[PDB]
Amino acid sequence: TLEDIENEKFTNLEILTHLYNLKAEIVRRLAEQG
Amino acid sequence: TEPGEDQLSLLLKWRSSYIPPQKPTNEDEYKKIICKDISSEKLEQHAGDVSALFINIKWKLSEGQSGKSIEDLKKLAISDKLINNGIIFIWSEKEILSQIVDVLEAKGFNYIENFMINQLSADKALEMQRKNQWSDITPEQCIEQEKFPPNNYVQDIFVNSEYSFFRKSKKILLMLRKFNKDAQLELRHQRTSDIFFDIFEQNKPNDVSKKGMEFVYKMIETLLPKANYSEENKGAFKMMELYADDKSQPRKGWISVYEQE
Amino acid sequence: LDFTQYAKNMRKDLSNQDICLEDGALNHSYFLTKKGQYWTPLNQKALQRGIELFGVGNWKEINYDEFSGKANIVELELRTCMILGINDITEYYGKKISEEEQEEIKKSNIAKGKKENKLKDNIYQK
Amino acid sequence: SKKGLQGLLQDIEKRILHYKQLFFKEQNEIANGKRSMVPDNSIPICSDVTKLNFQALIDAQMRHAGKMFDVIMMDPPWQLSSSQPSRGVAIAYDSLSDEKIQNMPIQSLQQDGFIFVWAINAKYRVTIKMIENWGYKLVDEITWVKKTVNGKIAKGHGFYLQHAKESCLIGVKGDVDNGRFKKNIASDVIFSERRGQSQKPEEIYQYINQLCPNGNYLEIFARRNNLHDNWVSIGNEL
DNA sequence: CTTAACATCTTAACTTTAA
DNA sequence: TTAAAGTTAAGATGTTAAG
Ligand SMILES: C[S@@+](CC[C@H](N)C(=O)[O-])C[C@H]1O[C@@H](n2cnc3c(N)ncnc32)[C@H](O)[C@@H]1O
Repeated sequence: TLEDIENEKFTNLEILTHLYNLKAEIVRRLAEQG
Repeated sequence: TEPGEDQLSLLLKWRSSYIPPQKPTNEDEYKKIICKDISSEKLEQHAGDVSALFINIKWKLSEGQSGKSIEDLKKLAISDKLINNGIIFIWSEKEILSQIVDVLEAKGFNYIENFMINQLSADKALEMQRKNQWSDITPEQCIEQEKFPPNNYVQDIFVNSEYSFFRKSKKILLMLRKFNKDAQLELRHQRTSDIFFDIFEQNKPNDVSKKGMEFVYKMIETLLPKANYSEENKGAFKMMELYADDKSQPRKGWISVYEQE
Repeated sequence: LDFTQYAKNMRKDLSNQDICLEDGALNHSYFLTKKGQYWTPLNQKALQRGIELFGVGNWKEINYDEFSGKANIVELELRTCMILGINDITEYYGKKISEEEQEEIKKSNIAKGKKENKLKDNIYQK
Repeated sequence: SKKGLQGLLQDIEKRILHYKQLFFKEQNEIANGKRSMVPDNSIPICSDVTKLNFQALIDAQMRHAGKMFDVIMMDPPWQLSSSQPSRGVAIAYDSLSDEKIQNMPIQSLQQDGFIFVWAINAKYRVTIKMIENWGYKLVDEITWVKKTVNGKIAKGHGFYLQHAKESCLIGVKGDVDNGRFKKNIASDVIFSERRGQSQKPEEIYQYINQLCPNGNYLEIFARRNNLHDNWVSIGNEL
């Protein structure tokens, strides 16, 4: 999801690499769809 | 505060739950084993196989202390005609803690848990209340009643001791287990926290109130469920207290050892 | 005896390199990050020399000659973003730039940021 | 649902732009000279105490202040439930045996002063034995009562009783009767909140500084939470 | 000897619900 | 919205089977 990595207990770099891995997940999903 | 709910009254809500029972008069549940001197009294002769030992001993902190020193603990006798599977509940201090536990482990009992009482001075409560502002009241009737001063910061209220180190506000009771073979101990534990705040008196902190001693007694009673009265403690009770007084000690299911003068 | 010079002497003697500074002062930049995720000046110089040593864009071979540890790719890209001064790295692929011209176009990027009149925390956007 | 994850990806781009700007601002104020909560006089050391070279610490402390440590604090990593207790408290750090804690030299680090060892219920006798064989003599006990966010006793699970306390034992080493080490100070009971995992209250440092003002302090098994002023602090994750 | 699994608890924060 | 209960996660527990 998107709201599970937005925690106030999470430091900014950890959040940001979570969103980067999440972009990797969307990129692979679009590769699968195409 | 306004509805009579502060930090003090939030921690002193147990006091209205516990009420001292009347003196038993059955001649079936109180054992009078009064002798001249316990150190001069031969133990394990009338009692037997108890599972909760209470030693209400006033410790000799220094020369001027009017109590019993640890040499009276050295002369104590505990054998197999005495507490065998049970637990000792003994008052302990900080100066003689190492010697107390070391001499108790020379008899078989080893430490298990702690249970202390946070002293809150009633005199400090009324003095802080009258400084913030409830007069003509000594803390004795404050002990006997529930009319306690309001206090939202309770760390100021503690008793002022006279230690030559960190000041003393502590009434730690030491619990010591006597593990034995081929006999499981029936316990009903986790029913009471190790800390409860209790109100004490200024310049006289070496005693717990009637309700506090009731709290300790009921703690022991719910801790070991088979040592209280279930249709079988006829004479041979499974709980005994040493030293005692004519204040709270004669109990249904409790052997009381006195100290003749 | 004061405790300031005392503290500097203790830190200069037995404290770690990432905790004390060169004169013994406290490295405060290390104590507001996590443990092991601090960006050391040695790591900074390693990234600066590895930009020229190997190719740019792909950071796998950059991480090969890096400290081989807490050197995740995303943080390397995100700090090179401020090293060179822009967020668009994908359009700068295949460009090997040394430290002098890195400072040159960093100054140029900050300058064009202050001309475009929407500069945000000394970083030019694209 | 192509549009669904496409819109998710656009939201991802917006959030990453937001966080990139957030961390860029953080790095810019780091380079600008932002100061942390750690006081400027703290002396942190980050190494395993099993592998630490206490000779260097002894030499430096002797050669700088002209005196040794006058207070040692200790929060040993006792052996409890590791990461999934399944009924009670997790203890989210490594545990040290009693032999390993006993091995390290403490009697060399002091000649006159106090020690502060925080014991748990299972390791009360063990702590007494440690500080009795190190040369110290058991003198005092400091207990931390844990209150909760609205100001009542915070009870935690136990075996015989519910546990709502924490124990610290204090043994002196040598001469105390000097200008330092003021007597009849503070209280043995610290009534304070539960501000973290095994995080002792900040009032213990206030009581220590009341015990001996502007002294030479050592503290093994440290985290960034305290890192106090004029304190030498050894830790693993410092 | 060490890890994993046992009850025999209390309290605050989050979630759902009738008003 | 609102306060009023259900539900859940957190607390530096001691003892015992299983290799
Ligand atoms: C009890 S915790 C510290 C708690 C701290 N006193 C507080 O007030 O929160 C023990 C700490 O000692 C450190 N430590 C653990 N194992 C260690 C080891 N083997 N050697 C050195 N330090 C260690 C870790 O930093 C760990 O967090």
